[PDB]
Amino acid sequence: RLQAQRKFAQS
Amino acid sequence: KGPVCWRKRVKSEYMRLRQLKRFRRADEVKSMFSSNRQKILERTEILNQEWKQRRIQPVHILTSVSSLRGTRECSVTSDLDFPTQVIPLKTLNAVASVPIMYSWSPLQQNFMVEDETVLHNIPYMGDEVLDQDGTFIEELIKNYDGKVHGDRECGFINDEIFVELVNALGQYNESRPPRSDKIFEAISSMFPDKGTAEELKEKYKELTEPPECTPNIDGPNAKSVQREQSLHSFHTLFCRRCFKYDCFLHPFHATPNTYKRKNTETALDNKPCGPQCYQHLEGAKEFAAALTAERIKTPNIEPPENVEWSGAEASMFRVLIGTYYDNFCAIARLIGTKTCRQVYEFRVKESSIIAPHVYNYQPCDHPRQPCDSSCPCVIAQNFCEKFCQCSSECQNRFPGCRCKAQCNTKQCPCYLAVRECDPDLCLTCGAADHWDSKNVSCKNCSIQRGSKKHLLLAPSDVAGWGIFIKDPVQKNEFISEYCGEIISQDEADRRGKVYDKYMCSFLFNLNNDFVVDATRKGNKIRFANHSVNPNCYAKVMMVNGDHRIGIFAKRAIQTGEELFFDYRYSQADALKYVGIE
Amino acid sequence: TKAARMSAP
Amino acid sequence: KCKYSFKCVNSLKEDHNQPLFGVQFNWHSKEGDPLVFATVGSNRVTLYECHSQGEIRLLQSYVDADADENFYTCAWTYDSNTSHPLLAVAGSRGIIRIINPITMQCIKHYVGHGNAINELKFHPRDPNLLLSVSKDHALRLWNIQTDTLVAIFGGVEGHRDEVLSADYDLLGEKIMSCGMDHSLKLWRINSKRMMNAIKESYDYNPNKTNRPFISQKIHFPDFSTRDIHRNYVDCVRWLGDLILSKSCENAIVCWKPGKMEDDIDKIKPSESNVTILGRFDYSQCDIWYMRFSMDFWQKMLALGNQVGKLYVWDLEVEDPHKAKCTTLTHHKCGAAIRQTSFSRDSSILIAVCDDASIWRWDRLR
Amino acid sequence: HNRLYFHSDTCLPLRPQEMEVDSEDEKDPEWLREKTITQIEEFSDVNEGEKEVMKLWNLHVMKHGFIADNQMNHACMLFVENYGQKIIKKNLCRNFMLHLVSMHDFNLISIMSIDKAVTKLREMQ
Ligand SMILES: Nc1ncnc2c1ncn2[C@@H]1O[C@H](CSCC[C@H](N)C(=O)O)[C@@H](O)[C@H]1O
Ligand SMILES: [Zn+2]
Ligand SMILES: [Zn+2]
Ligand SMILES: [Zn+2]
Ligand SMILES: [Zn+2]
Ligand SMILES: [Zn+2]
Ligand SMILES: [Zn+2]
Ligand SMILES: [Zn+2]
Ligand SMILES: [Zn+2]
Repeated sequence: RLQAQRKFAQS
Repeated sequence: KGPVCWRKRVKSEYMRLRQLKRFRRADEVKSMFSSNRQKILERTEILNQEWKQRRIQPVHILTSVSSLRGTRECSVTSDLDFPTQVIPLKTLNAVASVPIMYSWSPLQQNFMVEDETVLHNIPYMGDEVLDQDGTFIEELIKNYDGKVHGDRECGFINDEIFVELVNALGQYNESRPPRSDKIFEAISSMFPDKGTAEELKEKYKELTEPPECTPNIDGPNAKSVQREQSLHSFHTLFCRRCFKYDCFLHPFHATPNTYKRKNTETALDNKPCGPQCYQHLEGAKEFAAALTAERIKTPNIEPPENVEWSGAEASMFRVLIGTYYDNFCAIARLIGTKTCRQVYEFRVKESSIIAPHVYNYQPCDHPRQPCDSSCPCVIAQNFCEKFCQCSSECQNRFPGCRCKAQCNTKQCPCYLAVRECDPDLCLTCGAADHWDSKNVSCKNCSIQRGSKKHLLLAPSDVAGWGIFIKDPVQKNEFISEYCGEIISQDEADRRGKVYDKYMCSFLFNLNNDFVVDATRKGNKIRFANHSVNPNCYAKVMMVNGDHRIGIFAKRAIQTGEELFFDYRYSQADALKYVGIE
Repeated sequence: TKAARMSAP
Repeated sequence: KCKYSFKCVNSLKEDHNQPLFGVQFNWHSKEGDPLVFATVGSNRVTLYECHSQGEIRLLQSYVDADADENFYTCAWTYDSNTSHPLLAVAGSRGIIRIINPITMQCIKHYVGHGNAINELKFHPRDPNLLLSVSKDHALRLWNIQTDTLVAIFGGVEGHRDEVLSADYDLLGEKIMSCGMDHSLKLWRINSKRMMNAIKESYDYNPNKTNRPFISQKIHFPDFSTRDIHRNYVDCVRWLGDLILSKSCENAIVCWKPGKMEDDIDKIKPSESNVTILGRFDYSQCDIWYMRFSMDFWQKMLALGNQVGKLYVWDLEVEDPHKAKCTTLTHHKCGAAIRQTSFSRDSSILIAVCDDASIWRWDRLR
Repeated sequence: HNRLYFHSDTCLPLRPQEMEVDSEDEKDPEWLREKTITQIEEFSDVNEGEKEVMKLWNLHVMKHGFIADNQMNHACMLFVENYGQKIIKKNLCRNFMLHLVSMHDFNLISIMSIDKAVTKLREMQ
């Protein structure tokens, strides 16, 4: 798949 | 043959092609890189020289006068073991913020938009949201059949590589299809954004590729052509309803009996042309009337003049006889470069050659039979209109109104049917009256004429942007049409999921078939807010074959008031804010 | 799935 | 082997701990003048001066009175009359503020945008022509001398979602832009319509006429494609006549409109083709809003990723690339690197991070 | 007064001297005009030719906002008064005649207006 890319890392 | 065996071979073929194209291109790109580096060098140099002429006195810092202890400070720490740096903080003051607005194109009339099957964007709302609840993105992709641009196992595709793949697919294959139908399914699976396979099939044909065409009559290549071929483009592309070619509002083509006309009138005897006319021996008017009488069923002793007929002239003649029907007098005047005698001669030569809930309205054309329970108009429960190719006296047509004046009351049959007047039927009230002074005796034609009031954009007292009326208006006066894109109910649902999540939608329901979406293109009235006690109301009127939304004053409205109307929701999605005072 | 839409009588 | 080598002489961290989304060296300063750079993060813009060796001197820091404001981007220019340097900052609130550091005051502000401004750029040849790109799906071109909005680059064929980046060409004749919609769109400004509009922006005076300035509205780009990348495009740069753009695809792609042979100035809007010349491979940059930069002579390319790793490439390399890139890592640099900036000479390479850290990298002796 | 208003195309505020809103009559969106030109040209399998005469007509009806059929006689007459000069420059005289024939087939114009129009067009030749 491909997902919505986010602006920041998880933590 | 295997369903996955085609894809597997397709994927491998695609990898092989991408390789050698790249191995070969490396030679060219290396040549292009040096060339580009040359352009970079020249242009960087030109910028650099311009920099040398400039003196900017940069790099200044200030501390004095000593800080008064009423200013906050900015501290920066260093790994280098140097002492930490502290500077007073200078405030940037008092800039008003404007309400949020995404850009939109303006419209005077609604715009038809095809459904988009694959969404090419995933809305970013969710980093602050932290994916919750993510089922929304998953269900959002459901609506596009799981198709997002670009979701695929493969990485890159372009037109040049795409053609080579189809060609390589064709040669891979026994022979010949010649061009294969099974394969467009195979690659459409590898590329959900490119699919459907038929769209790829059409796109392939687009790239591959002048018959059948009719060259320019006004051209170096004019050829002698039948009347239908010379007009094939105008007939097939023109819209009877709004009078343009390839219009933006009506998707369907000619009916096509609409371009056919009455053979009459009046088949009259007119003479002399004149004087070098088609006369006067037997068969001037007689052989002409005989031939058309002989052709309809289901002399000429003087020798004809010797002239040469160009492609354009013959094709134009064949066109003009279709519409003037043996009035060679008039044909020759319009052809211009020939005379009445010569037109007749050519007709004679030609004769002796041997041929080898509400539903959106659509016109009906069942030519000889009447508009009864099989007619799409009555099936749909809509009147036939001027656009219908049925009988002049069809019982299911809407007559106009005979009103004297404003016909803004139930006594006008137009107004009572929630239809605006017809400029072609309502010949007494003034809907047909003088166009330029657009304010007129008939007050049931504002939407057709775009007689909208002047609206002012300003931050709403209620929510975000709002819209305000400049000059006052009285009760039931027309304010403006609610224009926007026209889209199917399915497309509105997909756009709606994202609009609802975003918390704002410009969606407005038109009828069973279509919804008006003011989001991407629309008009100023789109900024009108919701209110349970509004000052404006909406009528979906039926206007010259089209459904159009009209925004009117529910009450007398004073200068500078903000306009609101009842959205007709359940609802708190999400207003929840009516009303101030 | 029923995206909110404006309506008229 | 590989070029070029740097070493981390200093690292400094701001007090708010909010991410620094932009860093820009002042390339306008005359040679022999110290190398200045600006950083934007949180609701403040801060100015620092580079001094030999490894010392970075904190020069100025300004804060927006609005606590909610958040700056995303900045760009340097000058006032050609008084010859001052000028710095522009824009961000989430969708407002452009102009700081004049010599006066250390905010002289101008422009609030015409509907939403956050993702990037700012200045015309190479015209210091008054500022290009602003926004989340409202529009690019705006301003004349900051006359305080006029020259043009809006949005409409029917405009971007469908947020515009994330844009870049002028070296000559200032054309713009390339990109955004969430996956599309890169070319906007020529050497056309008669645009050249005339700029000229009329200068002639405009509000004291002379009751009418407003009529801003040109361009609904149609001179080229557009979505065949390069497969997700949000967050950084696009002009490499001569070629385009450099990146996506959450782990590579900066060098491509051009048209077939291989097609000249960029002979490209018609209807053009279907793009040609990929080469890729710049990297890893672990999956988040969007990660920008790359180049030096003035465009010899080296720099991109920081989300795990605190910087990549530097040589733009004079023949053939892919492929190989090879010089990678520099530091054991205390672990946060995402939003943007990099070279000094006018290539000597210094600043990088700024999600954790308010700044990282100074110097070149070989 | 004062509520402060803003322009819709450009969200810049409206100074009190400008409103006075609006002396100008609305409207024909310019993008629509460019869309039609670019959309007609897009046609594979149409004359150059036919395209140019269609573009001129489309622009003409868009400019004046014709709603009714009775307007189409006056419309074909205006189209030579305004675009006739350009029709002669491009050697579009006979395609403009085909258009007049088409328009008559669609039952919009009287036949007396085909002649009356080519007469006026050739009267300015
Ligand atoms: N009365 C109200 N209270 C809260 N939000 C409203 C509202 N009326 C309209 N809106 C918002 O606007 C949308 C309709 S479009 C109306 C224009 C909008 N107020 C704007 O400033 O741009 C609704 O979906 C809702 O999000
Ligand atoms: Zn139509
Ligand atoms: Zn005659
Ligand atoms: Zn009927
Ligand atoms: Zn019928
Ligand atoms: Zn009917
Ligand atoms: Zn009526
Ligand atoms: Zn009536
Ligand atoms: Zn009426």
